[PDB]
Amino acid sequence: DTVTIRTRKFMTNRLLQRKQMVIDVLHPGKATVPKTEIREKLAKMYKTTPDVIFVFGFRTHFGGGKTTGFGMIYDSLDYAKKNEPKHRLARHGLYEKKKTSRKQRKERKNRMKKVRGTAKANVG
Amino acid sequence: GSLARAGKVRGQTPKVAKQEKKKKKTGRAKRRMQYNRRFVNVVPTFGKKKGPNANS
Amino acid sequence: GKCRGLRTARKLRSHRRDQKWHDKQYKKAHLGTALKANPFGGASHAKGIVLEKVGVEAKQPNSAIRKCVRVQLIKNGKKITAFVPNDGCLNFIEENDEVLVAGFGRKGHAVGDIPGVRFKVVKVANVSLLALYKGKKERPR
Amino acid sequence: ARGPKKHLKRVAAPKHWMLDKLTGVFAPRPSTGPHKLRECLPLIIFLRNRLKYALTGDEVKKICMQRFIKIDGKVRTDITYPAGFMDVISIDKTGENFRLIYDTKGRFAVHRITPEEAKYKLCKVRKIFVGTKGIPHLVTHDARTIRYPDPLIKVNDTIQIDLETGKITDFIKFDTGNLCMVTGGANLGRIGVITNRERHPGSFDVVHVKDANGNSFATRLSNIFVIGKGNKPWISLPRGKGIRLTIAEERDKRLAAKQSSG
Amino acid sequence: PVARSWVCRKTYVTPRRPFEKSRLDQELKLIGEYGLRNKREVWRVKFTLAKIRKAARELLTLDEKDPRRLFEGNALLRRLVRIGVLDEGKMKLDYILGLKIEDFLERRLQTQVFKLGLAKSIHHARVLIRQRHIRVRKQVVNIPSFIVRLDSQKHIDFSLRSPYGGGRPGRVKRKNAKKG
Amino acid sequence: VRMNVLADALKSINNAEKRGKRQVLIRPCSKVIVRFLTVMMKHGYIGEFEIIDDHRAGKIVVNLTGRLNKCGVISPRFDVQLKDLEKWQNNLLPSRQFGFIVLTTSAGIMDHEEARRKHTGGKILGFFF
RNA sequence: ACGGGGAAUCAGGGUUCGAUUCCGGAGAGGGAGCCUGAGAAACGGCUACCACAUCCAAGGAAGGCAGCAGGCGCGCAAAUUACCCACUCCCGACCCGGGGAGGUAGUGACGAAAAAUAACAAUACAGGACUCUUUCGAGGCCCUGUAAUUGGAAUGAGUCCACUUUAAAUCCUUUAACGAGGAUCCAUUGGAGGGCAAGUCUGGUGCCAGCAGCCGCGGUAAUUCCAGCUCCAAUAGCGUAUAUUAAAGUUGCUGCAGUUAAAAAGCUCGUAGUUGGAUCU
Repeated sequence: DTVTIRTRKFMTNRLLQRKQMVIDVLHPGKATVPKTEIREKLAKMYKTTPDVIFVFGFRTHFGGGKTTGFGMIYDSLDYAKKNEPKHRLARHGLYEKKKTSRKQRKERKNRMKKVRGTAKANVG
Repeated sequence: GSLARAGKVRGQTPKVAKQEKKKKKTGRAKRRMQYNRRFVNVVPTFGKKKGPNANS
Repeated sequence: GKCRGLRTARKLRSHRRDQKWHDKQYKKAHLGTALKANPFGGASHAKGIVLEKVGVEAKQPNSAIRKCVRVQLIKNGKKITAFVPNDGCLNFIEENDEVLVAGFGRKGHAVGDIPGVRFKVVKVANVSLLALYKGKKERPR
Repeated sequence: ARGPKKHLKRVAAPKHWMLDKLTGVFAPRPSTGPHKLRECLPLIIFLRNRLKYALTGDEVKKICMQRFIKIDGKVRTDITYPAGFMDVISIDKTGENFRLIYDTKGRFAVHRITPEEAKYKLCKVRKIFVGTKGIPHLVTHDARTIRYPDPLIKVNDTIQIDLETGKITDFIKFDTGNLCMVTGGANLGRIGVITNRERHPGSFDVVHVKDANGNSFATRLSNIFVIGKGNKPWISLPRGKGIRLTIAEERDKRLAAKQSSG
Repeated sequence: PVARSWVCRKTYVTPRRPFEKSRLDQELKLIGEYGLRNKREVWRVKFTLAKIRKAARELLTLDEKDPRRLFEGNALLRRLVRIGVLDEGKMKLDYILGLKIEDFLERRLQTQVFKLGLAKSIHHARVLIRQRHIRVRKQVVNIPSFIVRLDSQKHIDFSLRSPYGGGRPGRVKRKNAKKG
Repeated sequence: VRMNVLADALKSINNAEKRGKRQVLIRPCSKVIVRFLTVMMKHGYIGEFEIIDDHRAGKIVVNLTGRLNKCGVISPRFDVQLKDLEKWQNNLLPSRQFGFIVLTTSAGIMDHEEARRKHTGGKILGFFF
């Protein structure tokens, strides 16, 4: 019926101002439980708001019994925006990466290498 | 030493079309069938140990 | 008899090393004359251009015309005679087409009736002789 | 070839780091520093692979640039800083002190120490020499140059160094009957009492060391590090007390512990 | 340079004589009795048995009181009695040499779910395991060559999602019941 | 000329045992020959023997009990470590239930089993079974 | 012929391989000479010559993929002009920038691991036998096979959602929907004289065509060509060529031979080499 959540390997990382844990999601007859509701279950279980919880790396076991992932719960949203990888912040819509490919940037740099002075900014 | 006859016998062989038969079993079922034919009953033997493809 | 002494290691090893040269296989594989005289140059296969179709007469006990082809290897321009294995397979070959030729299975030795033929045609015009033989593929146009 | 190398392959790294083989091609190349490349624990290995405060090297860098880690009382921000034998790693933010010590398997154990024992360390003096207008200088295994040491202190002795001032508090002579640890070779990490040093002029001296369980072994003189006067160590020891167990004894202990634990 | 590991090994050995009639009959008897797919499974179990026997011989050539003999012989015998091939009362190194291939073939999951009455035959056992109807403890096991340990024998159930152990009708039952 | 007097002694013993004789004369004798014969005797393979003292080099009359299949020398005297002893046993001995390889070690001349018991290698002198 | 760690094979001994991700060396088209620098005789630095080659307005200028992709060429013989700095680490003045190192996907039957192509019941049929009388027969009381017999059960290949994965992604895993009776959702590659397992069945050809590693088969009844049928060998694999290992005690140290099968020098002497009698508690 309902989805169960357990936290195996819990530690309080005061160095990174967070709590890090391994999350076991018991969901016998459901698809891999979405991260957005794993976050709210963790928020209820640890008495905090669900915007400081970053869950990732969820792997369902063969047969469909349980899913194992990792999770962080930060002391504040600012410490999350400080100590979290940019992609995991972007998963929460807290960060946007540049809209340029590696090719575009590399050829832009090599084109700028051929000009000297303020004219470098005139080529893109 | 003439090369004029090169596809003589294959060319002049009366062409026969292969029949249509139900598919053979594959994998474990074929081995099960072989084991059944060779070890389960003594119906296909005579005490003379005849061969699987005996046309006699 | 042989020398059995605690200090005869050098003599024994030298004798073995000299006597290995009297083994035909060792001398063949360690002189370089066989490698330099091998038409394939040490390869397993070689591509060549058919120069003509020939009919080689089987050895004396048997009586047949084995269809072979004279092919000049692209790698070194050497002319060899390659057997066309199956029946009607010489019809699949045309003059001045490219054939992939392998050995005959006996490592530079003639095989069976065919005298002096140590190569067989494997592909003609980038299509295997077996695929043409069974109708799986047709000659490129 | 030309100039120094700057990389270290994962499989060419010291085996006591217990690194994987599938987690990348490279291992953290330790920076130049007090300890050798193959006898050190880089700060990233300690803070990520051992203590697991970080999951990636970027998190190790984040931890270190907040100035949370001190080696021998000095804040280190180099995540590849070579930390080696007897170094004190202090994290005031989480309030814990460790001493980089060897385990009987020859690996740097995670050995927690008290705040009172984090105030000092032990250093084996590597050389003593008179220089610069007659001042005696002493060089230690961690490249710490101390001027005006006690005239009794000689090479292969151990000195207790106060980490705040870097000055000698006390010293243990290299002598038979003194407790010591093995810092290299097959017997690395074992702790015992010195019984006999047999000298080889022009070659390596060999020192024989007897365990606290009666077992005896030998090492080269360079691999001995005097730990205490007599049999009492001047520093705290790991869960194992330097007594290396055989594979049979270790298997029996593991089986009994699992039987009595769960 | 890549982080990839190239470590692999062949888990079987091809026989030297390809057309030995006695060997063919023996392998076919094993295949039919234990419901194996091809000769390669027989050769695989043979290779495992041969490697175990070679290790046992190498340990037996050692001095009895040699510590490596004690340690590795104890480990090997412990593993053999752990997987049920070796009886706990027969725990000597020279008792390893007396093991057969059928001893290891009996411990397969296919043979076990046939013996425990879960399947009507050994081929039904294979198709049951391959179709995810069998679980070992809480884990749905899908491999028929899965070698069952002694402590795992008592937990071979019929799964909690299988139509035979969990009561969700399959595709065919539901489709037929729709027309009814 | 004559070399390896132990080889000649063992050849004489072997040829006399093949012929069914109850005694064999070995000449010249030596310390190695006497030690080998004693090792042979303690295992019951030859029985008692007598050393005739001529004032240049000894002779030995060995009583023969027909329990000896083959006595042989290993020339040259290969130096054998404890690891290679099993390979030498497999090569030279008819079975693992009987047969002895004789080695000269720093502890004396003895069979391979006694060499393993004393934990020593040596140089292989020969074998008997 | 880059060396080694090492690889294949291997009863014991050995034989062969090691360009190839780790360590060490060497080189950057071939030579040579240098600047800078802690470190280079550096080549994604410079200077020449030699070879090749690009642009030119003919005055000059500019080159170095044995980096990553990608072409040409060579050949029997080897993949994308893709995405990313999320991992691993490296570099910098640097918590922030950059990295074709590296990671990720694409092509991939190099190889290695697991593993489908059906399972089960009733129906009778060729059916057996410790079932029983009395061999004769009853044969759902102990199991195979005719199956274009019947019957429902099961399931994944596939298609398609939603998660999960991950730096976007893909794949695997998970969930739901559809998805199997020629379950046509149709297994192949070689063979059937011996070696060596499996037909002197039928038709065709007639020393031809061909087969055949070897021995041999084929000249009008071919167990061997060409086919059909049947059969067996391995099986998502199998055949072929070459090289190599075992077989090879046919290189023999273990462990071979030398009267006649291949072989003791015509005969002595003789230095190096190899080997060398007893004896000392």
